[PDB]
Amino acid sequence: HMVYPTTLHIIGGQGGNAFSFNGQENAATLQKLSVSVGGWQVRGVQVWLTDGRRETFGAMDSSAKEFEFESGEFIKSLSLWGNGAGTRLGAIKFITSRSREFFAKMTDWGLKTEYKIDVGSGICLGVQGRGGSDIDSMGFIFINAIKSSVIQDMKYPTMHQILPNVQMEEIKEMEYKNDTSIVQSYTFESSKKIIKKSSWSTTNKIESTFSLSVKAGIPEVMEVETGFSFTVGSESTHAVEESEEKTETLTFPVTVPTHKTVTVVANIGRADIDLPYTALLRITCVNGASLDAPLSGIYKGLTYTKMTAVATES
Amino acid sequence: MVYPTTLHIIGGQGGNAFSFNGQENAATLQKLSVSVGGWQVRGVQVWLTDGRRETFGAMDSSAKEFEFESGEFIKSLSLWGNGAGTRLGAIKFITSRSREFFAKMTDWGLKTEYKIDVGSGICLGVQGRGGSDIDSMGFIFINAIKSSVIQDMKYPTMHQILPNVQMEEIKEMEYKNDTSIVQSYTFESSKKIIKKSSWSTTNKIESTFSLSVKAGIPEVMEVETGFSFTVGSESTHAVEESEEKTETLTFPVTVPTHKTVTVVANIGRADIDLPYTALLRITCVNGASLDAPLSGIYKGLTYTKMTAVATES
Ligand SMILES: [Cl-]
Ligand SMILES: [Cl-]
Ligand SMILES: [Cl-]
Ligand SMILES: [Cl-]
Repeated sequence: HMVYPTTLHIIGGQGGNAFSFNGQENAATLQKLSVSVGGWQVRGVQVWLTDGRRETFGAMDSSAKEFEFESGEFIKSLSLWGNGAGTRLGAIKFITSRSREFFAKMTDWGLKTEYKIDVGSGICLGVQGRGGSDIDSMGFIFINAIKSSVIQDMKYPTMHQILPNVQMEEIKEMEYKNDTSIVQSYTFESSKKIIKKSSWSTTNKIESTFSLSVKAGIPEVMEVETGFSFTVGSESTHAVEESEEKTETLTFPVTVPTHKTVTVVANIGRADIDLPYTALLRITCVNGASLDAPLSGIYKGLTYTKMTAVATES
Repeated sequence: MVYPTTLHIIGGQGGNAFSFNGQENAATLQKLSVSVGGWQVRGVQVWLTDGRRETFGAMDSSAKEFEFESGEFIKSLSLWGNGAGTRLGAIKFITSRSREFFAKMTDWGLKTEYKIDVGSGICLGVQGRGGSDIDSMGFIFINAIKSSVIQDMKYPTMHQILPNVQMEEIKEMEYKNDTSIVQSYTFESSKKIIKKSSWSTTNKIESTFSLSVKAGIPEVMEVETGFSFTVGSESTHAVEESEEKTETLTFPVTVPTHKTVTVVANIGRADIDLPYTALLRITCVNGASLDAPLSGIYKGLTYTKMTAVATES
């Protein structure tokens, strides 16, 4: 018993030359459809995907009726009609997740048997069928009902060759003046609110179409003896665009020699991070089949080091 | 013994005591204006983030002011006596964004600069003594902060208002059985949903502190009467949070001979708008703490699980 990540039910005749306009390999999906109608057939379709690809099948006159999907709008239901003879595609009807309707039909011959299509998830990867002068046959490729959409195998392939730009900023300054002849001891304390940020760029509307999560560690900064290095922290699950608020702290004892002053300044390092990334988008269906698409882009991040301090005697 | 605030008052012995402090509601210093004479600080006017405003001593045309930006705190502060040590003589501070404010006496020698421990740099107000002039003053600071957590979350009107669950359709399919025996099919559906939670805050606590909320979310729950609100499992949240997920439905469809069953997948969506009360707790690095009661509105968006109506023709 085999299961599949996509579903395709083609309708019409046996004529024409095979065509396939599929955004499967990069998770590109149907953005816009334009349909031209003849007397006894669908004459042509123009189809746009979310990655910019645009293709025409059959032929397009100016009876052309269009529909552009909104971001996050999917297909609730779809019906295809043959032309009655069983030799052409006769009509296309769909209704979206937002109740918007699109209907393109034969002008001359009336419609006959209506095939109601299982749309799976309603997320369409494009179309497949046969065409020449007309659309002999066509179906819509759908991803079956989705269980999860996770970006994983996260890599920062240039991180190992780049140094962090860490800018220091002062947080607090305090002075202790010992004008006695007994050593003194105080406790210094300081805190700072910080907001860390992580963004993975996405394309082809995958952020609005799929509920994305990212299983990965994020770029952090490590202070070593020589300077600063990039590492990647513990793996966890993230939104594609995320921020984390936190309070950093620092405390230590300060010993103040007899007849001396010590001045303490607390600082933190802040790094804007801009790095290319590679990962894979795995879409896993309810049925257990899956779809992988390689991803490439830019990680933008904001991070901080731990707080430090300089104590100087005067 | 340890305290959640630190206060060091500089100046003379004279005048009447004042304390102008946002501790009880975690309101902080928004703005300060200071008037100076020849041998003293003449007056201060202070505004907190909850709209309170008060003046001590006397204000005149000499006055110079400083208004804090959101998220700006104090990095360093010095105060000087007047060098007779009868009055406050000067105030100086530098912020977390390196803006400076200095106001002093016009004559006279400033003598010993007292460099002040500003704790966390988050100022709750001022305290000192004043008559005609500012005899003495200090700034009240929260000591260094370890955490800032909103807890004991309650929704008091929750049991008294009924959810408004609007239903949406997700998927329709038709199963026609033109055969002489019963047929069985699998129907599957999925939908991306965005859940949202939002606890209102005031007095800039959201930009001064890094807030987290330890609490359950209002959710919708099913009974025979229909739908009521309930509070979910407890976890840690940001004040303003969204959670993306994919809801799914799978069930078998049985179609009698020469019958059609039409299956519509739906989901229920509820906007929530409820009053809340809670406690802001600020815990210091030193182990002390500061509690402030909170009130506001919780806004939310939640979803029921997916369901399906199967209708026999
Ligand atoms: Cl299909
Ligand atoms: Cl100290
Ligand atoms: Cl007095
Ligand atoms: Cl914030």
